[PDB]
Amino acid sequence: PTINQLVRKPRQSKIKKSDSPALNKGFNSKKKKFTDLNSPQKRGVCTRVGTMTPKKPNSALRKYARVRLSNNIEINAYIPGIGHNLQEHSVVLVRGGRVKDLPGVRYHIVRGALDTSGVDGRRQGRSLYGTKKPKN
Amino acid sequence: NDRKVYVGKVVSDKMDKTITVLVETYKTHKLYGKRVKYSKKYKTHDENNSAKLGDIVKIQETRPLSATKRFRLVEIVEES
Amino acid sequence: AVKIRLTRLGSKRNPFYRIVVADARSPRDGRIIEQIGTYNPTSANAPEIKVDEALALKWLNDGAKPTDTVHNILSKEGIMKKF
Amino acid sequence: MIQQETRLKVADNSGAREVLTIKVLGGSGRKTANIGDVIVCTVKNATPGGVVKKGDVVKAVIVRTKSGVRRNDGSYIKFDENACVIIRDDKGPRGTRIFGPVARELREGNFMKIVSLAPEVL
Amino acid sequence: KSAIKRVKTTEKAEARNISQKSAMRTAVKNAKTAVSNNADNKNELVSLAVKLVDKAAQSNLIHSNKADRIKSQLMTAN
RNA sequence: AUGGAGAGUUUGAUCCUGGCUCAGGAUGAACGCUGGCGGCGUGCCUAAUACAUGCAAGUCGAGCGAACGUUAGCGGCGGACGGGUGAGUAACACGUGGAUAACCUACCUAUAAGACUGGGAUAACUUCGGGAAACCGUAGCUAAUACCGGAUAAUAUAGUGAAAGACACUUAUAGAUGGAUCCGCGCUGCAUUAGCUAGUUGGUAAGGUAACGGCUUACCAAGGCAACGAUGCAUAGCCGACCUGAGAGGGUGAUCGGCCACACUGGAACUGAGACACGGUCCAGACUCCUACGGGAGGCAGCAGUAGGGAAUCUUCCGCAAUGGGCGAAAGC
RNA sequence: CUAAUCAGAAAGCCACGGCUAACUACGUGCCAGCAGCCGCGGUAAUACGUAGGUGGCAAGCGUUAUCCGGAAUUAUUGGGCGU
Repeated sequence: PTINQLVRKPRQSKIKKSDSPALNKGFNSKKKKFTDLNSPQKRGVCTRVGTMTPKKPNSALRKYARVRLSNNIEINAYIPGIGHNLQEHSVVLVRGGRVKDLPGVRYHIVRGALDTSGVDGRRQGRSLYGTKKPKN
Repeated sequence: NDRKVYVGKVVSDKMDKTITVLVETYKTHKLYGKRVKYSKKYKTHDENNSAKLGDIVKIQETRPLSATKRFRLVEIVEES
Repeated sequence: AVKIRLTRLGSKRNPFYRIVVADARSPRDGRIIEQIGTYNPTSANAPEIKVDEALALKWLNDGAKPTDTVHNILSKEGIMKKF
Repeated sequence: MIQQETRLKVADNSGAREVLTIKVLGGSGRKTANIGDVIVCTVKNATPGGVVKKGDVVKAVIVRTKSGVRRNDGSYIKFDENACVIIRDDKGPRGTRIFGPVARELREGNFMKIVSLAPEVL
Repeated sequence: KSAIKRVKTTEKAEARNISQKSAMRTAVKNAKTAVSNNADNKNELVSLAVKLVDKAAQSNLIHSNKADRIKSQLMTAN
């Protein structure tokens, strides 16, 4: 803890990397290179539906979504809830980041969000997987 | 508003008064606080005189009357 | 070339202004070096005319004359016509 | 006289710069062709941007060649290079701009849309 | 869009500067060129340009301190 | 110095830890929801996009050549315009003091030398004309406080221009304007870049910018460097703003910019009361294009709106009335 | 803009236990499935589908992500040496 060589030679900070690096980004075609944006809002347009089986910690069954973002790369999602949207090819409002217990996926759906409304079997949630005009 | 008594020492020289004087000062950095002493180089000139092998002098900030050189003052300590 | 200016931070509820010596080719808002104060031309806020224009009235023989319909404020005074 | 395997300088803004004639369509036995003829070539050198890319087979009408073109009054006219304009298989230019002058033989070849953008028409 | 008069006063400005600067181009082709060559050009052939460059430099564009450098290298050049 | 109590984290366990997810918000912060109304405010932050056009500092004279100051454009203006920003530079571009032994100037205000003598040309009326138009040819022009001899005008210690309505002209001179000739600290990172650029050291030029001077050139010797950042070198505005600390200030400086890089493009003969000029002036380029194909030269980094990219990303509602720039002895824009 | 003035409703709140502050359960028999770090349904989800609300609220519900004291995980104030 000696200060001579401290202006001769400095120190570092910690070492951390931020969250969702292949997110918060809008891929170019005119100038071909991405934008570092951290946008509030964004879209999702669909390529498949997707589902993998081996689930230990829950040990029930539920699928997810394989939705591609701009212009030739693998981007993957998951539908956290009791609502099955047996759909695809949508145009939505993204939710950024991952919910607990799925590795590598960081992209999601807001309730409603211009494509569908949601799993309409919900009426008590009034704020989960599709819930609009709910008597409070 | 007058002109200072900037001083220093000498290092080397070339043909027909490529003269100089050394510049230095007491001061420190804003970050990690040590009394490390520091310098930068200047540009004075003579006929051929204020030059290498001992020219502890003064210098000025005036009209240079010079190429890119800047000083007219020599106010000495001694010679070798 | 010299003209009058004013300051701006946040109030009104009565036509207010200020006294200063800015440039000619510019808007009502201008930079002020020797702040003399402000002016209240709302005929209601009398406690706001604390303008001590000491370097603004020295343009009489330097370069100044009532312009932009501002002679009304100088109409009450009379520190001119020295030539 | 534009025969097979000949490099020409396209005078358009489509996106090409040089093409190589592959065949002079017009009949069985045709060898050469003069101003006011259609030929099939391929892009050998293009520019970053446009609709035509390098390695594409398109049609074009040669305009202003090094060889002369005798008229009916007994007058001739020869340029200092061989150029051509890319068509769209409908007697129409694929681009919208044209550089350099053009001949007055395209008017008889039903090419009024190509003789309406050319700066000069000798 | 008021170029309807100053499309072209740049050009009377041109003419009324250039023809006189050229009539100086003949005023540096006599005296200053021949205050060396021994010619008669040090009397009234220096002094025409007194009132001639005076026809020039009563306006803001013609040389001002360069006027004091063109008159100190022709009249004081003895 | 109006001073620092966060959710849970160890193996199995008290214990010395270990930082994470995480908090609340604050963001030009809004998206589904929900859409009582508003005081006032900001929204091409999607793309400093290609264009439905024009759009913009503008008109006039008891001082001047058409008519009962109308009808000029001389002259003045403008032109570098308001506005648009943070596309482009490690740079005196930026906040402050500052040698001026690096600087001066009409616009703001008083003036002051006087107001003498001059010739006479150019816009319009176009005077006369070819031809898709309009582009161009003949070509006296008629004046102008003017295109304009000459006297001394001031720095020889010997430099010239003034053609005033009425009971408004040109100069010796000025206070001033953006600036700044420039000084200084303002003036970031890349050690996967030290044997140092031939001008590195600085003196010595006919030269010249309101401005000293390797600034091109003027003369000669480099080890000037030298293991200390020579130099290369990547974003390239700064600075009153905002969330904010207890305080050092610490960062982003967008509504808000007072200063500067920047108007299709490379320039540009030009010029200016202030230059290479966002609807100027020419000639090279590739653009939606207008043209008997005279060949036109235009692009809303200035309000709109069009195909749009669009988390949202706005009213072509009106037209000078809140300030007069400019024109004008003036009423007026 | 009192203005006589009728009654011209202030959408709807989240998880719904305990921390981030929340209340209990039929649906549920591991079939769907709860879940801001901690964390839940296999026959009493004091979590879930859904249903009358207490903690915050009425122009406001879950989310969007930027540096701030907090992060004492910069150490200018506030940095280990054998581990």
